[PDB]
Amino acid sequence: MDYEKFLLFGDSITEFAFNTRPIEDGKDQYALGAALVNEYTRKMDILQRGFKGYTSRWALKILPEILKHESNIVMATIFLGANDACSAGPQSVPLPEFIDNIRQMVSLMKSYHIRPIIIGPGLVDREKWEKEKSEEIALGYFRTNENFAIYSDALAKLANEEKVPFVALNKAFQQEGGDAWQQLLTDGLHFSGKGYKIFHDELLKVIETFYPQYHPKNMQYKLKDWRDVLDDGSNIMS
Amino acid sequence: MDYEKFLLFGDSITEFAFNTRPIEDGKDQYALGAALVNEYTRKMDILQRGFKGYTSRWALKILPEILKHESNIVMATIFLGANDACSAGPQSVPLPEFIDNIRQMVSLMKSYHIRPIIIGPGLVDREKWEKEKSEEIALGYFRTNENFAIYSDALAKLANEEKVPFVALNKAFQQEGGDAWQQLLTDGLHFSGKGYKIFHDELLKVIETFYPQYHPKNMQYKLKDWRDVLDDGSNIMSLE
Repeated sequence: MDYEKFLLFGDSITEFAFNTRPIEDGKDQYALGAALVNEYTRKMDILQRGFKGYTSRWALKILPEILKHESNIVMATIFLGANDACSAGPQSVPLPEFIDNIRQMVSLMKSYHIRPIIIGPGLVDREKWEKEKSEEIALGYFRTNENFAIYSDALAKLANEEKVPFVALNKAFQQEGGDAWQQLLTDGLHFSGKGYKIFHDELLKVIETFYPQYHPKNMQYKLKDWRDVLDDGSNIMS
Repeated sequence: MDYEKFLLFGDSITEFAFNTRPIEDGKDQYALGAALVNEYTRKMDILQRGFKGYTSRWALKILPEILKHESNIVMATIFLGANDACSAGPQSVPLPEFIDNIRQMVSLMKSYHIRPIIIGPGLVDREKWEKEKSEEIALGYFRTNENFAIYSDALAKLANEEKVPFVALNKAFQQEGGDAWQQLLTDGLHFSGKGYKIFHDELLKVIETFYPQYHPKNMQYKLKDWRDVLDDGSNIMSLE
């Protein structure tokens, strides 16, 4: 009964990934983490390591601690940049350091034989975000789609160089055209259920392409189907 | 970065606990597992070990194999009975063995210093269930609220003897669901989002009462809040 682990590593978008009630409307929404645990049930444990407001610099400090303690991680997402790409302020991390920080994470994961997946920033509803975060905007701490695209492009390049999959959420979020993308966000930065569903489906696509043995449809469903269990339970594990 | 683990051990109702889309309407529902991971984020890992169709006898075989591996489990639910209480057939486990099996699980958990929580069966919408499971019903394999109640009562007794909390879902489903209780189930046995929400709230209540240090409100949220992190990150792990 040792399960392989799938690590989700990142910021608030990873920390918030299991909440079906992101708004106080009572109503339930799709949650990436919930879907992952469900589809990987009796297949792989989902290990959530998301830290709201964190950057690639701070995340780099914590990653070795995670990898030292946890056993049998076989695959992991890295999703940072929604904070790093802020134009100024304490969460800003310049592009060369950002890329090097992510590269170090990929290298460290590879050193544990962990299969990395890089996730790029999604879109920002700037009109909405800047209303709610007016105090930050007054200080000049902008989150723009232009800068998020710069960071996404650099992550695509890094992913290619390190030969790992990249999930381009900024493009995926644009899939229906028009103004449809605005529904993929709750507060203009964090993801709604609809946003998490696109994230999930694109994530699973790169898993099938790069790491098919760890796609839910190819993994062994652990232990006997109940209909096949002997009365005494002697065959459950073999 | 050592996280403690909260183990969820049981049958299909544990296996299915993270699915927000249990039915083909495409409409998301509350999921017990999702709420647990969310509220315990940066506090405790949720370790899911549910096995569809399993009984207390078969689960007793699995349990020592789980506990010998997994490090740092501090608390665990045990939720079996929805299959064991079947009136006949391959899933039926008689009450004396059922109680002894659950007792053995509790005593093994305690030897690992794991805090057990016993969950009782919820309601069965027999009218609906038997329409789907006609072939099983024809073999005489009934799941009845009367028999579920006998198993629930026996679990309450065992829980009291072993000084562990008991969650009486059958009663909680009646009190919260009222005349609408059937909507707490999907196929008449498995739980809907509404059923899982009752399960959740009752579970957290007994955790606060019996095991307060492991209720989310009392647990340390790990690592500095981002607003309190120094530029270089030197204080991220300071309070750990």
